[PDB]
Amino acid sequence: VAAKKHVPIVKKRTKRFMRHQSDRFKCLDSAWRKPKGIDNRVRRRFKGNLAMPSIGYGSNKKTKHMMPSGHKAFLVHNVKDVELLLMHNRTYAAEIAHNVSSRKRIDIITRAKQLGVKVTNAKA
Amino acid sequence: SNVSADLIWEVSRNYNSFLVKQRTGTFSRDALNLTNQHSRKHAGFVNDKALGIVPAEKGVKVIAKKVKAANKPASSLYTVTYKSTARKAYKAIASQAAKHGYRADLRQAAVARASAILRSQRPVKPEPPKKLRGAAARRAA
Amino acid sequence: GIDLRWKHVRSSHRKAPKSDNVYLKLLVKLYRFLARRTEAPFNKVVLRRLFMSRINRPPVSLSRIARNLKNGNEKKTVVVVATVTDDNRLLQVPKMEVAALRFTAKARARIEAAGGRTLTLDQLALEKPTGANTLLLRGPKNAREAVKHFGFGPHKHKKPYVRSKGRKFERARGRRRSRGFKV
Amino acid sequence: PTRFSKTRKHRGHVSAGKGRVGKHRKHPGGRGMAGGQHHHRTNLDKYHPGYFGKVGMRHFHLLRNHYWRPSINIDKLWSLVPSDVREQYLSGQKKDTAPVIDLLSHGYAKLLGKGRLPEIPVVVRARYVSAEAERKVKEAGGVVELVA
Amino acid sequence: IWRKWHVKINQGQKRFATASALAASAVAPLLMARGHQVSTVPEVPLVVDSAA
RNA sequence: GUCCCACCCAUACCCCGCCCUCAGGGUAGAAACGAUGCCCUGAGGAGUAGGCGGCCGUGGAGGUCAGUGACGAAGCCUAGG
RNA sequence: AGACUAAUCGAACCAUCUAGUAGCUGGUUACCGCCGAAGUUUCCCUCAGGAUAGCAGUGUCGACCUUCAGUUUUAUGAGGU
RNA sequence: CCGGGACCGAGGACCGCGCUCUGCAAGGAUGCUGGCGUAAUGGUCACCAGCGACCCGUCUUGAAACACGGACCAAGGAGUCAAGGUUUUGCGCGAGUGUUUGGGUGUAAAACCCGCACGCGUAAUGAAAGUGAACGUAGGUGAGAGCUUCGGCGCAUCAUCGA
RNA sequence: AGAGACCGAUAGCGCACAAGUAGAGUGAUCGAAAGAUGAAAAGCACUUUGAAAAGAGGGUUAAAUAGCACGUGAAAUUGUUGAAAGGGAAGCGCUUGUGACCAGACUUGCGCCCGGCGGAUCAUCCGGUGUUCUCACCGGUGCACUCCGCCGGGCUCAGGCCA
Repeated sequence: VAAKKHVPIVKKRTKRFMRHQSDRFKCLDSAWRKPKGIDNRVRRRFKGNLAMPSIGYGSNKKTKHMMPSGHKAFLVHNVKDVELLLMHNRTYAAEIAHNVSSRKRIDIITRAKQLGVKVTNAKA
Repeated sequence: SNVSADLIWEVSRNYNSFLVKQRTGTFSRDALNLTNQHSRKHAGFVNDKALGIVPAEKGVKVIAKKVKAANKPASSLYTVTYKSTARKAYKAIASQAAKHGYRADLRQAAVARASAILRSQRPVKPEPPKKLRGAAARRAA
Repeated sequence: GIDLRWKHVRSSHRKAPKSDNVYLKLLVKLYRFLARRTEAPFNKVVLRRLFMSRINRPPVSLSRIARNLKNGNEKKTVVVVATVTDDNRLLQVPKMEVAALRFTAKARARIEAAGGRTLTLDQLALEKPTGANTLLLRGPKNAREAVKHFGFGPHKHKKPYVRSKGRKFERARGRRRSRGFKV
Repeated sequence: PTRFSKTRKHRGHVSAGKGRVGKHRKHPGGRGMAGGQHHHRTNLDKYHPGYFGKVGMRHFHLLRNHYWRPSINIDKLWSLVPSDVREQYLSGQKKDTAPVIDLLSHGYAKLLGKGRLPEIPVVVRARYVSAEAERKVKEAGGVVELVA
Repeated sequence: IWRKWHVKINQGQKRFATASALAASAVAPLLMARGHQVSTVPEVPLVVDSAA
């Protein structure tokens, strides 16, 4: 079952906004941090340096949170949870939790196939 | 008096034990809630008149609330099981909803939920086996 | 560039109550409806006063309402979006018909003993949905102990913050001219 | 509750909101009310005029009990009789009896007179009384005695 | 050891609050929304004979 | 040194799409609504010291998911999504 | 010779008062959004510092009062570059 | 009035203003056709290529500085608490308000009940002995939201003359 | 003796261990580091190389990826294997290219006509029960150009990527 009709999806960016000077020191995780120095280059927006995350980078409100197929992710844990998607076949998609036994995993996929709900993390 | 459907919604508009909130939308796990959304229009346990549909062993089972016996839950639910035909069930449900003014706005939703349950009660079709493309073509060789 | 003096200038008045009273929220919904679909300015003015804070809604008393019940007003409806209290000095209470937010125990008793009626704001909207034959009243806004200290200074005749009152506290110099100067 | 307080929003900004040039040192200006007459005079003269100096005579071993005499106005006098008896008098069904109010029991000593009074005779028993208060209670039809 | 552990509240508000709770204890929609299993019980304010 | 044609490019000006902030409206004899929602219209977006608002994580406590787990919980590695 | 008194002497070593005071150096930990300065007046055994006024933020209230204006016109005064 | 080229296609039943008026270029793109249905479009990583790019933190009018600290990694690491004030927000009662120093009781450091005193407020001013708040429907004048039988009555607050 | 919205081996007393111990000073005094195999030692018999330490086979155990340097075993730092670049630094931003690797989506759905198969049972009426009092459920009758499920053939519409 394909998803509903929707406008095309535009991303506006794909890089990840790395942190300044994280390629030179090993004690610096790559999560972005605001440079608050007196005479910092990135804070002053010189030419030819890393960019900074603004609010003009946000995505369209009609196509926000949709994976490239058209659905929105929904985390499930048991068989009673996949039953909440009875009325949403063309908008949401299930995702099996990482701490579920293997027997529960196969049980859920059977019920989902009946309901016509797309499952992403389905073991081959 | 000091109690009413509107007041109950004010107390439970923020948190209740039937609510399931996470990113990308919120849902509700009620028996008397069609479409399983969280809204005043669909919250069955607050309105004075609601509908609910549950899959039976062969058909559907439709349940409604009796506005007079509200303070006695043992007998406050009108239940009927439809197990004859899809079209006849559709007609009975729609007439039960929008003929005497009992929530004439849930007509379209009640019919659609019945369609889903009957649609799922069919025997499934087998999936066609997957293909492998470039990655496993080398490995298969 | 555009060369403006102000930009992204917010408003200055409340647009919703900051309280979380469930019954108060119902009033706001009702009067939102009324003010949107009527033309009587009484409805709009009542709406705004439902948002105000306890220091912007001072209490009124039976004496103050009794003052405005003269000179041909003995049959209008008084409306007070505030509390309404009793006055131990008014010896004889006239016949009234009041619509207030909440009364005190003795205030309600004395009104209904003279032979009047006490309403609430929902009943008021049900009886007079346009405010006909009503008069709005307020309480004294500048009657707080904390307002007598505002704008203290020389030649202002205001009240100082002192830990006690008596001879030894802030009397010696600058008040009397016999020790230095005066203010 | 410390989970919502402005110190949690300062994490990440050097100087914690106290300024780069003036660095929030220990005690610049002196401890307490130091410099009252020297460098804090501008404050102590815009506010608190009267702080310095001496005035009045002194009084050794003051006993506050010698000076106990709370007062009561004349318009609140009728609020000293219970409500049911009060309404009978003001409505006018007795016509032949007068109440004898004793201020001392209810915890008052002097009866000042500020408001008006209805034309019903009463009898007041006080320790002190004012000139204006005496006139009003007398023209109503009653009298005031001294009891000590 | 001298931080403020206990707190003090007005007796009037205590009685107001406990009275409100009793009133909400007689509204079946609230019983369900809080998590109870009362879909059988005959009447929502129960009163046993007291002989039992 | 003076005059005359064409041409080249800024985060500036014009038109269009999208994000946010602010402002102004409509929505119950309710076939009704996370009314804190939805729909229509217009303008604006630089910033140290500093102020305010909204959200995301950690260790514990009360309530609830009749939550997950020796058919494998927590933790750790991973130019795989 | 201010020399020596356990590698210590222009006043030994050990514990406590003691986390002794500092107008002086150094540091002060996640994200986004909106607004956005001063080095100037007066006083202080004041001159590397404070109080006071100014510049700034937030919360509002009175009306939507129709008033206002780092500007021009017309009429009429003062000045000693 | 006729050609030639480039970029874009937001919205999602009718409702409107119109015209050349069996219809339309009028409140936002439709019609016909071809190849392929997988690594082909697309994404991540490594490297070469064109242009751009001085080391962070800090004091300072001025820092990449021939100004100071920093060889590297893991864990620890800095506006808190109490008493007393003040303004603002939410709540209860209201001329009153506050049970918990203490007593009764208890499923026991919890919860529930009780009252005499006491604190703050209801009255100020003088160094003090002392005295102690209505001529008027609780005043007159100019403005004031709102109401109104259309004449007027006028809350809060501002200015002013009085008691 | 009883408890906690306390700390959890750089924390909590200096001490969870033969801790006021080892150690330093002539002396008054100063004063640490250090927890965890496995359920049970069942703590590796025997052969073989070596002077020995030990290695290789072979054993015990659910596991020796638990072997007394013993739960889990990260980073700085090092070795082997595989890939790539290098004319007085390297790293980095915008945009293509080559090579390696890879997630999606499509593989049909609805409707109509004809033929075949199988079934209980469509409209209508009668009795009972419930309910929103006019809308439904159960039992009986209804028996093939009615209804339902499947198969075969034909037809309309829609559906992926680049142009």
